[PDB]
Amino acid sequence: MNLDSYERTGLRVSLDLVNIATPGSRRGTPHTGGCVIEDLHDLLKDDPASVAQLGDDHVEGFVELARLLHTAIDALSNGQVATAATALNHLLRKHPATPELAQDPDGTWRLHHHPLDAELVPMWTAICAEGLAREIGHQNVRRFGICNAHRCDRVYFDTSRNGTRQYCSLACQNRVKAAAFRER
Amino acid sequence: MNLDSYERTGLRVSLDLVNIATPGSRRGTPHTGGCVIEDLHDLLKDDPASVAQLGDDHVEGFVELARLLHTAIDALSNGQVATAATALNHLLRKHPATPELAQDPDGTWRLHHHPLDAELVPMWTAICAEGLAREIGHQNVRRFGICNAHRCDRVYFDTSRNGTRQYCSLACQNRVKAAAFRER
Ligand code: NA
Ligand code: NA
Ligand code: NA
Ligand code: NA
Ligand code: NI
Ligand code: NI
Ligand SMILES: [Zn+2]
Ligand SMILES: [Zn+2]
Repeated sequence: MNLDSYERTGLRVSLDLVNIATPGSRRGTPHTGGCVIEDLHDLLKDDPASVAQLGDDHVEGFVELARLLHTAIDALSNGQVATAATALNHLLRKHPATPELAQDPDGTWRLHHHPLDAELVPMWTAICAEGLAREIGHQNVRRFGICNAHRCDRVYFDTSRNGTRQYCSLACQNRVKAAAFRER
Repeated sequence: MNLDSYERTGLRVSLDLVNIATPGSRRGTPHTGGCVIEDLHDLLKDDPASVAQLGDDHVEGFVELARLLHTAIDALSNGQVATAATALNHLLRKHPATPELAQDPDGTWRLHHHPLDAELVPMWTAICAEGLAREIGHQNVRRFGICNAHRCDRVYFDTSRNGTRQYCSLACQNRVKAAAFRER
């Protein structure tokens, strides 16, 4: 899997949005969470149309989306697939999730997991929900993890062949490595 | 790609339905097309719920679906992606295409490309349309082909690594091989 591909947009944005907005800890430090519009510009950068339409009114919607996706991802990390499925199914019903083909300005045809007339927060809700749902269908639930590092509860999706990744980031991987000698 | 997998159901059923119902020629012989309910029982065998609900009233709907999918697949084989996209988008709008997670009786979670309360022909229309649409999004249009054998216009999706398959079936591959010496 290429987590940066168009095809994994919903998965990638879900992880990134939860990791921005969900309070907890990040890379060894308490993390306040929430977000500001600048976080959304960078979150949604792969879609110039979204970025062109973002306003401060979208922040509350993305914070709420983050809360819902965090609950689902945490459920998946615990094997509580039914809990995640119930929530994702409701999002797919509530928001416009009819797929639609369209051609990017460079000519590339894409399958969008929403109609092009969707509103912005409903659109991203559908995209994110389908992306997580798809990974459940693809039997990848065990690849959703919560960072094993001290004072980090950021989420990750393990893209390794072996499926034994423990840490959310190279940052946490490095922090653990750098503590190994002294903690021996 | 595994064309027999759950994940390629829409693609597989689309090809099979077109090849049953579309008049033309098949494996060297004129092909009348149409279908009967027995064709649908075998077409949809991977879904016991569909098979349990099939009736003769569904035959007309599947013949019409076949006509629409044949037009799309023939368009794809010609690189006429916009023509295919317009038709597939309309099917996805017309029919229930909201995805839904559910657990098979064996416990396996699946992403269905329709709500579980869908009617039978609308359901299969959505499944088939999404399956074809997905392959357009995955940049696989050039893998949709029309058999090169004499008096065969059956369709196929090339699953080979090299993407140079010419014939719809081992049957047509063998018929061509068996004619090579005499036609030399
Ligand atoms: Na919906
Ligand atoms: Na941790
Ligand atoms: Na629809
Ligand atoms: Na032919
Ligand atoms: Ni999109
Ligand atoms: Ni289904
Ligand atoms: Zn971490
Ligand atoms: Zn053939």
